[PDB]
Amino acid sequence: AQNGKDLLIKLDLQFETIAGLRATRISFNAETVDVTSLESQGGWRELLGGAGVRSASISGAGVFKDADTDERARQIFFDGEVPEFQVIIPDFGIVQGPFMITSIDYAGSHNGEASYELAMASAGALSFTA
Amino acid sequence: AQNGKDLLIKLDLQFETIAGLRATRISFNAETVDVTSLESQGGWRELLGGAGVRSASISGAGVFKDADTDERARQIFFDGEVPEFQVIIPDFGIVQGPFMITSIDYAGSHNGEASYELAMASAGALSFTA
Amino acid sequence: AQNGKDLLIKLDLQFETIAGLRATRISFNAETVDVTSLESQGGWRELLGGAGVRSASISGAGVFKDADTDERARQIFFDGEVPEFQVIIPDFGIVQGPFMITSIDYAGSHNGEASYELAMASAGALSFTA
Amino acid sequence: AQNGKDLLIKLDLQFETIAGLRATRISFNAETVDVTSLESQGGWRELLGGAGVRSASISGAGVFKDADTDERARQIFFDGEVPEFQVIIPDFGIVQGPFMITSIDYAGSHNGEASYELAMASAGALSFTA
Amino acid sequence: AQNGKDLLIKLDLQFETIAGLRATRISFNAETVDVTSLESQGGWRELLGGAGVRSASISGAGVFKDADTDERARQIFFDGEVPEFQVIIPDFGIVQGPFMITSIDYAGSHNGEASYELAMASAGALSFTA
Amino acid sequence: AQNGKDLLIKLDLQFETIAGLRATRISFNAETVDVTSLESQGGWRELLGGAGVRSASISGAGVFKDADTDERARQIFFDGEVPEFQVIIPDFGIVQGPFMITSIDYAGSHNGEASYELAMASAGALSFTA
Amino acid sequence: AQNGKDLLIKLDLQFETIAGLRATRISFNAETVDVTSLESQGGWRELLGGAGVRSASISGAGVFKDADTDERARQIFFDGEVPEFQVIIPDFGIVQGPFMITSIDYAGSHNGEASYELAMASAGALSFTA
Amino acid sequence: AQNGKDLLIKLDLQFETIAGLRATRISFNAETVDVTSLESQGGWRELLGGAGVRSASISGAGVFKDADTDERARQIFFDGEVPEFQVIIPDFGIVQGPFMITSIDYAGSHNGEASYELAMASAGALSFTA
Amino acid sequence: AQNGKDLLIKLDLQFETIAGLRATRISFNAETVDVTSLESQGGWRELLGGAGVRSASISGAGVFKDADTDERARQIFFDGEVPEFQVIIPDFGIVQGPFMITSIDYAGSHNGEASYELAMASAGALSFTA
Amino acid sequence: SYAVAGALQAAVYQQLRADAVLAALVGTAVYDAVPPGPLAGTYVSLGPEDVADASDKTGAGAVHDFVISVITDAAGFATAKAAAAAVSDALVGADLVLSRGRLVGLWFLRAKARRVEKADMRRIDLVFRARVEG
Amino acid sequence: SYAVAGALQAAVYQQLRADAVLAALVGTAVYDAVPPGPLAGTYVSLGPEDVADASDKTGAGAVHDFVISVITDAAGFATAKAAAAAVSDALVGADLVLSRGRLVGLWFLRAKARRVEKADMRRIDLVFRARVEG
Amino acid sequence: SYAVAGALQAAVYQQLRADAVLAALVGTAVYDAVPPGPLAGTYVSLGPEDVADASDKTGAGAVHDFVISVITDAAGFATAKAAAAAVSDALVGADLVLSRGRLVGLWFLRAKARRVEKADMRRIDLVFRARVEG
Amino acid sequence: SYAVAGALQAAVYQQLRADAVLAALVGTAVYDAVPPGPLAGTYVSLGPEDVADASDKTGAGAVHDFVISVITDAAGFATAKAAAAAVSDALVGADLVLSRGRLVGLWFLRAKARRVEKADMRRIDLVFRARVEG
Amino acid sequence: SYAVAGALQAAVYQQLRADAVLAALVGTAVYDAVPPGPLAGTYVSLGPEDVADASDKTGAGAVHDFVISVITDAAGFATAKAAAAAVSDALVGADLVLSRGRLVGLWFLRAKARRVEKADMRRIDLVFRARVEG
Amino acid sequence: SYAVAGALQAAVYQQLRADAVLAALVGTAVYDAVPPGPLAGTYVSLGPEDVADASDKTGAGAVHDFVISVITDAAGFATAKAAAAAVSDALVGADLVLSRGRLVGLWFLRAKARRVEKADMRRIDLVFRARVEG
Repeated sequence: AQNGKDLLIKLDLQFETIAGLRATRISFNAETVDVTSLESQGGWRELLGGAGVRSASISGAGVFKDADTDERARQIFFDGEVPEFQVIIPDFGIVQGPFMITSIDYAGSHNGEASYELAMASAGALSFTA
Repeated sequence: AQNGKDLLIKLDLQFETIAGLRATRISFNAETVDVTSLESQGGWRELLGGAGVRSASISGAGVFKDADTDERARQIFFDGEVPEFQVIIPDFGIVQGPFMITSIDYAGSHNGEASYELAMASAGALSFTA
Repeated sequence: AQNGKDLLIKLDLQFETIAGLRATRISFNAETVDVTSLESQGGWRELLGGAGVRSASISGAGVFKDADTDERARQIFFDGEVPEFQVIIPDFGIVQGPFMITSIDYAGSHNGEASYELAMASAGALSFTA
Repeated sequence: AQNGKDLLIKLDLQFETIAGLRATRISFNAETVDVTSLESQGGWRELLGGAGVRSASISGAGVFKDADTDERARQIFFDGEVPEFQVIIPDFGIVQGPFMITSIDYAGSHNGEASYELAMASAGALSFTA
Repeated sequence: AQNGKDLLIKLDLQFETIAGLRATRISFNAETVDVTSLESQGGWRELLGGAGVRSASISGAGVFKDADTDERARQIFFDGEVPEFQVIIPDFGIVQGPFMITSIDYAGSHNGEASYELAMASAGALSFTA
Repeated sequence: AQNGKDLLIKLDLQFETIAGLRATRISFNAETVDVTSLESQGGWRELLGGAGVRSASISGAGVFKDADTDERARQIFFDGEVPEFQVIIPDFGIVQGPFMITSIDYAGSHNGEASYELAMASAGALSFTA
Repeated sequence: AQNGKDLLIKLDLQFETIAGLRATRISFNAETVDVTSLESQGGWRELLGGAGVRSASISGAGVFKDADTDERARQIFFDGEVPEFQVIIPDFGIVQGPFMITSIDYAGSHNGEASYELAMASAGALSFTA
Repeated sequence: AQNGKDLLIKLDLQFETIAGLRATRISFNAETVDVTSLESQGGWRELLGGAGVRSASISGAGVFKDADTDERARQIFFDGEVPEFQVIIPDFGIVQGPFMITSIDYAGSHNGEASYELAMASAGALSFTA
Repeated sequence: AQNGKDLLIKLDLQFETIAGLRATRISFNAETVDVTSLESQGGWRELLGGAGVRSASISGAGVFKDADTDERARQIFFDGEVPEFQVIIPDFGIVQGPFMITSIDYAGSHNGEASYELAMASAGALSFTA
Repeated sequence: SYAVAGALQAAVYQQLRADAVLAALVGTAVYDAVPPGPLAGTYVSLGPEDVADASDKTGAGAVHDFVISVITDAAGFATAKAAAAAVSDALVGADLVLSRGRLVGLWFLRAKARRVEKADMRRIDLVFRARVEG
Repeated sequence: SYAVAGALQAAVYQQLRADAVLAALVGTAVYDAVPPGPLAGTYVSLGPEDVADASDKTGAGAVHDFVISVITDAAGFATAKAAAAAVSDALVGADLVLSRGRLVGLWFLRAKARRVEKADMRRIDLVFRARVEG
Repeated sequence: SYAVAGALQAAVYQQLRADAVLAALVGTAVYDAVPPGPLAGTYVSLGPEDVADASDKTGAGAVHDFVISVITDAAGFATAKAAAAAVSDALVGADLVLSRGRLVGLWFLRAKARRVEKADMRRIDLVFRARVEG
Repeated sequence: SYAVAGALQAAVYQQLRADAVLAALVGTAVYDAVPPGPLAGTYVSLGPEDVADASDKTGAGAVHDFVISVITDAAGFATAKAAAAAVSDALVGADLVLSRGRLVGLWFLRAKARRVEKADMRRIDLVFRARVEG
Repeated sequence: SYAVAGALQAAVYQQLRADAVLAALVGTAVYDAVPPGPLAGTYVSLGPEDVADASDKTGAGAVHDFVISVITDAAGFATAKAAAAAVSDALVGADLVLSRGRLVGLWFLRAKARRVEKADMRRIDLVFRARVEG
Repeated sequence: SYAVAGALQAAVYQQLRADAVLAALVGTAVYDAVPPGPLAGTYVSLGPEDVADASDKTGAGAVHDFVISVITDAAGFATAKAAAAAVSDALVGADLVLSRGRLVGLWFLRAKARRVEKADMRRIDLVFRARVEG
């Protein structure tokens, strides 16, 4: 098993952690292009597999703490870019793909913290450092 | 970290806080225009990034307290306008964009307060004071 | 702040309160007609504002108590009309618009009260008494 | 106010209560045919009102107790009919409309009762006894 | 009222209970073919009734206990069949219709039982033994 | 009944358990191709049965523990494949079908474990060892 | 605003509307006799106006309810006539024209209604009662 | 109201309906022999009426269930005949006309039914049994 | 940006807009007089330009509200005229052209409005008030 | 408690001591204040309600969840059941008359039954929901 | 408690002291009221129910969650298990006959087992759900 | 407690001892601090509130759930009901005047009623919600 | 408790006192009933289960959440941990043999550890979930 | 508690005993440790916090829900309200200076008020939420 | 408790009494078993964990929510804060070495702080979550 604190998503300015990251989640996806034909051994669904596109999405939330890199996430959204992002699995290693900044949202209440979700999605080809 | 009380959304009449703002939330958005091509290094999803439009939305709720600026939010909705609104992040600074008044709703119960949600969305180009 | 008991929705027969109104909620709406163009300063979403239509909706629930005006809400629904309705904000004042009776529903259990929701929506031009 | 036990839905065989009716709910509906025009005083939504169709729906649930009239609800569903049904508001009076038997469902667990929902909807012109 | 243990769904091999049936539910349906015309007494919705198709669906869940008939539900799904199924209401009697095996799902956790839902739907004409 | 620990999903490298599997669930599906005709004995829905396609889907979640086979699930997703997977029912036996890796997602919080869902779906013809 | 329930087509036998009259549409036409001389102040197309033939076409949809006026249209079709037909406009008034019965069609499904379209076209000089 | 299950097309061999009869539609026509003389009281188009040829067309959809009446239509197509066909209207009655078998088509998918459309057109003088 | 509520078609009787004006669309045309000589610097199609006839067509949709301007269009259709019509463009200005009343149609449903389309086409030389 | 509670305990005391059963099963021993004397020992007691404030904009009401306990000195408490059964037969769906407002439904709620002290005396509480309208 | 509770404890007492097991494992020591004497010491006790008021518009019923405790003076309480096992073998899915109404299902609920006092006596409660119909 | 709580208990004490009913039903025995003497025995008491901090960015307020108990030495506590009924008739929808800020709604909440001690004295708490605005 | 509970405590007592660890760490001091004598003082105890009634239409089972406490007279209770570690090493995923029915999974649940009395004795409860099938 | 808690109680003690109100309403009787002597009797006390561990990957913080009680020997406790009102006027939205880290918001939470003992002394707790950042 | 609990308390005792702070602030008074003598009076104590059984099909682990209390005889308990601050500075994100398995994260949880007895001694519990992997 691994520590929850060790897996961290991070922006460029050279990569630094975004200050408050109470909850984060890398999520991979595929759409399963169906290739079903008349002749099937049991009638089981037939899928091509590799041809279908594939995705990654990052959702990192927590307390809004101002840092130099938290202001960067403001800069990525207003001036529309697709910079490099990096989520490191504790054992697996870093990811290092170009993502974008699809939806961010700052929220605060009359008694709570200033908090934010930061939702991202893949914008290019990924990697894996092993 | 920052105080929840410091980040405040505000109307024009010169900007003043709307009286009851128990919970408020600026939320930015982008639609991620997909530009996928045949030739991809790993088949990873390809996104153009900057070309896609981008949004902001404000959702501020709390107790209905009558002020001069709470009556302004009535005036913005009935006589359809797109005036200037301003949500200030505690460290980041103000936003100062033209938003509209997409949905407001006053609610009250037999034992609770008179309360309201005030949901807004971007209607023009934004700013950032740094 | 204002009392929850003071803001009241009311039918015509001359307007009287519908007997049981444990929870009530006026809710205004707009659809935000989007007018986005090629040339934008930051690519920010552009909205015309005033041209888009605008709405109001009333949802008042509570205990079914028979009154002369509770029987009126039966009469408005079966013989399809668009009579005048009036929700008074405690400070703001009355609204006085023609609404309709879009969905009502009476409900009762084996041990609870006879209760009802009464959901309404705008059918004409509204007002504001200030 | 009225007793929850007094408002009762009932089948024909001459009308009798269906045995277990822990929770019941008559629910009226209208679809609000929109008649919006260019010229509006404030741009407020304009609705014709009376022309739009109108509905009623009954949802009565509780313990499955076998009676002569509970077997009737089996008979109405298998041999497809639109018989007369009658939900009586405690003060208002009976309704006496032809409904149908749109969805019924019997349910039982390893430790609970045999229970059922009985969902109905209007199939013809209604009434009101006053 | 009736015992929850008495109403039981059962497969063929001659019908036997599927071993673990903590929760079960027969559910009947109709789609209410609407036949609305210009001339209506109150404008009430008009429904033909009998012409519309009608359904039954069975959802039986509980602990995965291996029996000879639990292995039958594996056999019905892989080799696609529409065999006879039978849910007996405690007073009403058996149903005895051909259903199919639309979705089954086995589930188990690190500390719980092996459990399953078994969802069925009607595939032919039903019956009622009275 | 069976132990929850005994039913296990497993990847190839020769099959080994993926390290953390707190919750797992094989789920079979069919779409019920409807063959309704004019002449029906009671008007009951008529279904062909066997002709309709059929599915299987695996959803296994738990703590992210790095193993040689947990790194394999990274390898299956980035280099798009449809390898052989195997979920063993405790009494029934193994399944041994080619599935794909439709969506995986690693998640971690500021105080919790590193966790993951691993959602799979059938990509070919299945089996059953009995 | 005018109710769509008000505009009614009706046959002779003395005039009565048909039973299923779900959607009806009188449609007028003129073929726009182009008189484009070489001279025209900006090269604009000039038209004559009153030289064009003018027409009317009625397309009535509805559900087959047996009425004498519905049997009349079958008799008008087989014994091919061009009798007087009359179409009210709510606040304009009737039309009272000779039409023919150009194409009718009866339709039915395995689950729905006996429905019919009824297409008519002008056969003579029309009128207007104001 | 009339059930769509009632209107039935049927072949000779003595008359029996075909098996898959999912949607059927008799459609009559007339070509509207335009008799537009120069004189006409408002320049309206005048029509003759009874001079027009009149037709009928039957379009039957359904699922391929093997019946002798379904084999008959294949024999009617290959041995090209124009035999008597008969179509009931629920409360009007039968038509009993000579038609041909203009275009039939059998269709099937990898997951769905063996379905068929059956298009017919008038071949002689029709009738009506009332 | 310009409001769609601003562009208005209007009849003469002095000019007033029609009542139901839900969607309107002036549409200009030119038939593109192809002058393709054998010589052309890349084999490109050459066009003449000013030789082409030019047109205008107005398609106005709306809900039938009785007005004198709505009665006027019926009188323009029956007494077939080509009077002056005028269409504002918000910040351009009016058009003020002679048009005819090519095809109008009134429509109504069992539940909706009395609606109408109104199709017009150019009949003379147009103008522009700037 | 709420304004109706002055009249509610008065009227549910009057529907008690008028039922024929529980008059041949308890006797005259239905009270709030105990008549001092020899303590007969198979009484009931009707005092502890509580309110759940179900009210309105226009008007106000109350949900009185009043407790009627059954106390019995008998060795077993099958004697205390039928006395409590005659309580519940007398009160669910009562439709009685109040002096301040009226009640709309006198339903039934939880009814625990235990030994209070030294296992000599047996208390059967009976909570009844009294939705009254002021 | 509810009207059926007079007959419910009577009938579950009669299905007890008729099972052959728990008659050779407890004896005649199944009671509510304790017969005074020497206190045999491996008894059971059937008194404390409570009601969860499952009722109807037309008619009314009850959910009696009655507790049958098993008390045992033996050094270990493996003796008290089989006596409680013979309770649960006698009562789940009972389908017995009542004097007021009938029951529809006598299910099983939580059954805790602990040392009551000085760790000399062992109490095994056994809560059974009794959905009765009045 | 919150800043308004200095003025809230002062004003709800002044609306009490001014109602005509509960002045002929309790007398002058409405207090927080007990006047020592003979202890008349049918008093009320108005002290224990608690705050539920409903506040704002701009400004702040409080939800005072203050308890007004009714204590009565009478044998039954039908006497204590009408005194508590005259409490609740005096306070729900009060619209009174405060010295620090104002209140916006004085609603009603739970109001339990029981025997405190030896079953000689009867306490009827009456929780009132006081949403005040500072 | 349920019918399997007679055989469940018997079989988990037999898997204890057969593990080699906890036999060199406790000794023969694993019991339910305490053997009277000198009270050795580093024992365990296996008695208090409770049932969570997981059953069926056809057949019935039980969820025995039995508690095995570890008591230790040593000054610190690092001695009591390894004895409790040898409990948990002996019982999670046991797959043992019962006399009435069988169990399907002997999982692990909460295991609190505290000082019972005067801070001289240390109790480490160990709740194990025993889903048995009758 | 957390690392900031050494400096938090020190700084909220320094903002107290510097407000002009509560210095003319309590005096110098604001403390944690009681100065022994005659026990003046209208003091406040600032000791019992608890932490709700709101932290980060990079850095860590705390939610100190510290309790400031107000104790008063006066006959009524309208005296104790204005002293507690001067507590709450001094602390909500404080924006003070800490020695370890800083706080970001000193909000307000529940503030109960009751009689502790013999009904002679009155305790008004005042829970304040102190989100500090280490 | 679970198998790792023998080694977990041993290793968190060894990371304590090695920090330089809390060695100049408590001294050698960090223990589970109290060394008898004069009772120095500003000690800490590390014994009461409990397990939340986070395990696997293949392998098993534990969530030890162990409590480290801080006890202090000083008049105020600002002395007890910095000793507890030096506890929390020593343990959150520890990444230490165990003898049975390893831990993956030593987080922080609730940490209450109160007066235990006669208001002379002050207990600051500090609950730390220890997700260990066996």
